[PDB]
Amino acid sequence: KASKGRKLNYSVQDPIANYEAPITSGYKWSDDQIDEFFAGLLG
Amino acid sequence: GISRDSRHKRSATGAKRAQFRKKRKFELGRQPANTKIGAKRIHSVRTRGGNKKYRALRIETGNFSWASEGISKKTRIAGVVYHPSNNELVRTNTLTKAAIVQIDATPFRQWFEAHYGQTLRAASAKIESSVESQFSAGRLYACISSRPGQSGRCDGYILEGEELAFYLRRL
Amino acid sequence: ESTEEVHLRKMASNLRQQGLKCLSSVFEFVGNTFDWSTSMEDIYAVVVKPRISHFSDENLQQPSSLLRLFLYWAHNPSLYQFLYYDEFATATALMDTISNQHVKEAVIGPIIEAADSIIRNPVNDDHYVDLVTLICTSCLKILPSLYVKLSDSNSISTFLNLLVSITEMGFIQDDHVRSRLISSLISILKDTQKILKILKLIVFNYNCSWSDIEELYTTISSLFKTFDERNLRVSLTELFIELGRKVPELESISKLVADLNSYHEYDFPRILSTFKGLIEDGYKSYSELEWLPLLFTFLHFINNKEELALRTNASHAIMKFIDFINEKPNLNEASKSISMLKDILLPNIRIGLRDSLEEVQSEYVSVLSYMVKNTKYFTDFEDMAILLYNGDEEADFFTNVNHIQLHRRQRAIKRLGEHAHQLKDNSISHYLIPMIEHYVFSDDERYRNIGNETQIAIGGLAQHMSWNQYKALLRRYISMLKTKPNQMKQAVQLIVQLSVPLRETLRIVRTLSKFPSNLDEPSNFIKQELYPTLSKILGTRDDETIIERMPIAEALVNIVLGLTNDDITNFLPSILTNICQVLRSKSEELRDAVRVTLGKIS
Amino acid sequence: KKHLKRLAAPHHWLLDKLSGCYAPRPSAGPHKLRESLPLIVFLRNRLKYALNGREVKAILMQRHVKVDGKVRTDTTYPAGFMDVITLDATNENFRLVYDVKGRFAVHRITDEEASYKLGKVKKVQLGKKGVPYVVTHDGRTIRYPDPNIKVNDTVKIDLASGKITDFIKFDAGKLVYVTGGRNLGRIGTIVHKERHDGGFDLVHIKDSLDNTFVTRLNNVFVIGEQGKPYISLP
Amino acid sequence: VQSERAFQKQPHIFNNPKVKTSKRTKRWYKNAGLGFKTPKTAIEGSYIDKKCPFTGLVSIRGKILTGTVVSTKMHRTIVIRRAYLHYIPKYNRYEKRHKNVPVHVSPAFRVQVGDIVTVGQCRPISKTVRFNVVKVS
RNA sequence: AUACAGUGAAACUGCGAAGCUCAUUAAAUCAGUUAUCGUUUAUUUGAUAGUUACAUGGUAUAACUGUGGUAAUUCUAGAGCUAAUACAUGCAAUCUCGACCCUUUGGAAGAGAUGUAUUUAUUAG
RNA sequence: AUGGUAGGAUAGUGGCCUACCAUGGUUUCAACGGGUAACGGAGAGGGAGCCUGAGAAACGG
Repeated sequence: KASKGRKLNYSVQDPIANYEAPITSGYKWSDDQIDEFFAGLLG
Repeated sequence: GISRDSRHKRSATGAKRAQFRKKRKFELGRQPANTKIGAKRIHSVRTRGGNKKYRALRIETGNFSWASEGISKKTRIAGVVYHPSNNELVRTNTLTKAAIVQIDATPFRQWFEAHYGQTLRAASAKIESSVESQFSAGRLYACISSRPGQSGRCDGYILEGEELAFYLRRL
Repeated sequence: ESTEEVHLRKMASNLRQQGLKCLSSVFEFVGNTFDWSTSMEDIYAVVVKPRISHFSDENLQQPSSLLRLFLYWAHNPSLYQFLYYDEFATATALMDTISNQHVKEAVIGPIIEAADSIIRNPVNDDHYVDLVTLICTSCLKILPSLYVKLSDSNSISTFLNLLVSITEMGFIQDDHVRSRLISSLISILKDTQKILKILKLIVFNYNCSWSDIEELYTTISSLFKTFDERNLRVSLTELFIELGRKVPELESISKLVADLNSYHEYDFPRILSTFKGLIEDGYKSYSELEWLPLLFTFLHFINNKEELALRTNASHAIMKFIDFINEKPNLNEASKSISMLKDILLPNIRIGLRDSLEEVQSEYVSVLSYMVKNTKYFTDFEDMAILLYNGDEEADFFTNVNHIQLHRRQRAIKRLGEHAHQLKDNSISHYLIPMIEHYVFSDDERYRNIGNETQIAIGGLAQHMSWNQYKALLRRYISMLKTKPNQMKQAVQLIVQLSVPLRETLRIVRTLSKFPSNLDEPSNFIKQELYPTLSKILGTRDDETIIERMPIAEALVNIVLGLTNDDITNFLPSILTNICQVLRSKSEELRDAVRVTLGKIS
Repeated sequence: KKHLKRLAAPHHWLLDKLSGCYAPRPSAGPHKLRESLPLIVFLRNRLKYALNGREVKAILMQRHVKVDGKVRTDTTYPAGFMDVITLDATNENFRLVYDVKGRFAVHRITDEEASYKLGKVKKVQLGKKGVPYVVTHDGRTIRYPDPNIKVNDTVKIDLASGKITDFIKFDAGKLVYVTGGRNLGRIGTIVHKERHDGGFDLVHIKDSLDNTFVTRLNNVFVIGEQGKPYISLP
Repeated sequence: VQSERAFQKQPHIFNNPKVKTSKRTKRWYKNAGLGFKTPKTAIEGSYIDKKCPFTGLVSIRGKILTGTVVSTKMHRTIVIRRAYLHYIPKYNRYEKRHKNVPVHVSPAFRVQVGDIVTVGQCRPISKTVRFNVVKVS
């Protein structure tokens, strides 16, 4: 089952580490605004 | 990138074998030709020697054989219904040998009328009930026996008898 | 066109060939759907009419497009007007193809089916009645010749289909038609139910004189023993019942034969009563022609194994015929009875002696015993009577060989082997060896002591035996070595037992009956058949049966020495080295087998 | 590879090991490299007619040499077993037969003997259009063979027409030439064929001196009946 | 027989539904030679096995070996063990060794753990299987 | 040589282009031997294809002529030629069964039959 | 990783790879791992990729 990758493996993979860096700016709308709008998502 | 060497694999006793040498082209392997329904597209690929292979990337036509009455007609392929190996090919309607497909019953229908003079002498005109139902529906089940990815052809034969019943239960 | 325009003539021939196919092809496909009434005359006048005159000679080999057109016209009632045109020229043309000497089977089959279809397809017009009469008369006159030409079983069947169609249609009403249909039928004899049904209709409806049906009666009498399935028998008995009705002489016999063969199960009280009837002077009354179906039935009952009363009575029923031969005042009328004894009973006795079943064999062994004991007019079994010593018991060998006590069987077979020299060669090969050889291959524990002495007895018997039969006896056993794995040991020992009688034949000539004067001819037979075949079997590498093939080497050292001294030097080295090649084998037990065999050889 | 050292050259050619750096490689042709004698070796080192490769080229270019009745101009043509070499200028005809030691011997033959050769039937099978044919040890494809001809039989081929004149079945008592192994070049009569299916079939052969030896079937070549060879032996 | 997603059938062997001459489906079989009797269960069996020496597209050629069955747990193949006495010249003495060979077994043969099987070499069937069972005892 | 015909630059076709320096690896290198009924194979060699034509087109250009750009290359654009084993196109026969058994090798009415390559199906083997 | 079924690709066999299924395979008769007078296999500035041809993943492009 683990063989051939049929099972997800949660170990580190070195080549993919630090391929990209997160953007610290984040979403344009503030976190509280996003939380509010999801709570009302689709009524 | 695709290679056919057995060196990369693990041993029978099981030592993780080390790379002897760089990949050679005389164990070369090529990508899967995911044949699919539609306007014919075939590519010519140069193989070892002067031999040539045809890569049916797209095909909507095939020469399918009615083995019982011993004919073979060229018919449109409707789509893939069942493939024993993997269902994703059925979902993607990938065309490969042993794939169960739906084919044109019109030429077979006309041929039957011509040769037996009966809609669909009488004893010969009699055939299996399930295939009669398939013609009445207008869609015929068939199994591909040719390899579109090597010869560039999607030939096949009409399912009948035990094979037809088995695939019907599988469907 | 003149012969000069060769190219133009060739293309015209192609157009005629292609078009004539075109007429047949279109007319096969849409023959029934389209109405041709307007074009009946135009098609007939321009196509068929120019070619009717010669049509016989062209279409002899294989079916043609024009011929295929006529056949469909014959098949389909609506299209008979083609046949009606011009005094039935096309129908006459079809008959002319049949009448031709060089007509081949491929064209007969389609015609004869077409003629049958017309007979079966009545049509309400005057032309049809004339048509069927012409077809029937031409067909019936020539049927026996066509059958001989036929080479396909289906082609036989379609013929017989037409014959039954004739009976149902009622052309057999006429005497001449009846005679011709009989002449065709006896050719078929000279599927089966259809014959019997055809015979039943022609025979039941009409009286026949005894001379006409005597030959039919004898063959159909023989069909009793050949036939085994119940449907075959009941139909066969029904014919004999009717064979009785027409001719008062046979009414008694057919009445007997019917009560001999009763069905599904046989009526045991009645058949036994019939057996009491024949034994108590009824056998005296029966005439020579009466015996036949009684005999053929008797040979069937004795062949039976399930019911004890039937085979016992049947065996004694055969014994009544032997008494009937004795009752005959002299040899002349006895000879006519003896001829049947030689033709019918003796072949079926001999195969009966080779029958596997013991209870079945014992009846035949009883049958032969009575013949040897009573030999007033049948003298072929005189040699056996010498073995019998006037039929004295414990001396006859007939009671001992099938005795309940096995030691009595074994003591008797040695005595027979000792006295083989007095016995005549043909009897030794045809009757005696068949009765004893089954002991050799018997599998039971109880019969092995009998089997070993039987091998000695057969060896002595083969010593006093004919060259031609003795050859066939050898060749059969060599075939058994290859064909039968379980009987190899029994075969090889018996072959060694048959080597020695050939041996004691060959030293004094440099004994066997009718031995050839010249030693070269027997010598060659050994050089190309016996020595090679036995040697290659000996040299085969199958360690499972290596022990079983060792006595072959004894047979090899046998067959060589009486061959010429030059031949001796040729073959012993190959034989004896093979003995050595098994001697070198590591197995101690096998090596001991080589040592003793090499000793006996020595 | 494409170059051959003299030290690596086949032993049976008889070639001296110190003559030069390199030896002739037989070209592609009827016979295998290890079982062929190139015409350069045959003509220069056995016949001594030529003194180096250049006179060999001149001779072959004069078309004075015929192999199996046809002119050869290739210096390294692979002549082999049962090959007929004709030199019309010298009126000489040779057949290549191994000696007892296992080397080609330059055996002179008469014109009639040169007219025919013998080929062991390697294969019997029908080609296209249902035409039977036989493939011999020298690669000759001969169509319409006699039905009785089977594998391991020997066919007498007429060089002029390339047709089978006669044939010999493979059977005990037949006269046989050894074409491989330690017994190479020996002649003897068959005694027995030891059949190992799925393996190498072995044949026992007895010489005129009654000595017996065993050899694989692939090294067997029927050449005639005992005491009646179809060829003049060396 | 039909325990797989695909339909199992002998390639190029046809049973005509219309003709229906015989109830039994037409079965193709061959004798492997080498004096190995083709078993009757293979002749009248209903299994489909592409690697069977009598009904599959595999030919027995080359070495013929014998061994003792050691494992029969996997599908249509087994593991056999062959032992021998190897010679050591320095001590001039023999030592026992063994080797395990995986061999294909057709369903026409019933093999347990401990019996003796004679096997025939054939083309590469799998990563490790080069042989095929041809006689059981 | 009144189509050219010897030799022949250039160009288009055809064939062939398949020593050094670093690392190191225990029967996984290598050597012997088996099988390919599980495969490809230039070339050599033996066989092997009866299914407008007194010879078609540029659907064509190189070399070549000539006009130019660029510091500039095995860098180059425009215009005008002309060919093939380069590129495309393409064309009144034979063999059987053989009545008549006419003549008795023989002619012969009539019936017929007749590429290869790929893929699938089917039959014989 | 051991094997079966089916598929993809090769010049073709084959887990070589892919979809499902069984938990298998070697080993104290030495698997696996370590050392070595095991000179007693790799690349053409460095990795990735493509093209020709019968034969090269080409000391070519």
